[PDB]
Amino acid sequence: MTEYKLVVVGADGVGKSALTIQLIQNHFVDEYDPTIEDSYRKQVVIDGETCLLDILDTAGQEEYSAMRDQYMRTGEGFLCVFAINNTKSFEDIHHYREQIKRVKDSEDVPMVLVGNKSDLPSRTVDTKQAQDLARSYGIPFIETSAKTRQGVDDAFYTLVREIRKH
Ligand SMILES: Nc1nc2c(ncn2[C@@H]2O[C@H](COP(=O)(O)OP(=O)(O)O)[C@@H](O)[C@H]2O)c(=O)[nH]1
Ligand SMILES: [Mg+2]
Repeated sequence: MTEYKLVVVGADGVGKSALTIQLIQNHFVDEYDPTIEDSYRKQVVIDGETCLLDILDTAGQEEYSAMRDQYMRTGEGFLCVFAINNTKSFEDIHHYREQIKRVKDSEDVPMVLVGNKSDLPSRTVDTKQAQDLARSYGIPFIETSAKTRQGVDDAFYTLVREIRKH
């Protein structure tokens, strides 16, 4: 049975754990320790292939743990998440994408740009800033809400599709 090794990256606070917990447990968690970094496993059928996702929900960025360095080096695809009401999280995407590029000595790494918290009012990052950035990197952009679950499956399934394509 095929396994897809996925890494969820992005600023503290943007919804990486909430998105992961939606996928795994189908509920929205309001507070999940922002310091917990761990891996989760989910068996799913995507385009008629029963597969296993092995997902690292990252937490303590730049404080090097041997589990993160390994998923960094061995991860096959990356969800790069910012929050649409957090300008700074969106500006930070560059740094994450740069860390991914450096570790893979490649600009062709399976990646999806995720704009989360779509359910929130008066976003500060316009859809157009997100589309232009994903167009520049050559990757899909998917808007999500961990709260309502909109886009959550589509983000992870599209990443799996990007791994296949690569
Ligand atoms: N309204 C709303 N809140 C969210 C969403 N995703 C996460 N959150 C909230 O934002 C906070 C940060 O989420 P969390 O998953 O801890 O962020 P992480 O540091 O990126 O793991 C938590 O209070 C979550 O309830 C979302 O899609 N919509
Ligand atoms: Mg977290």
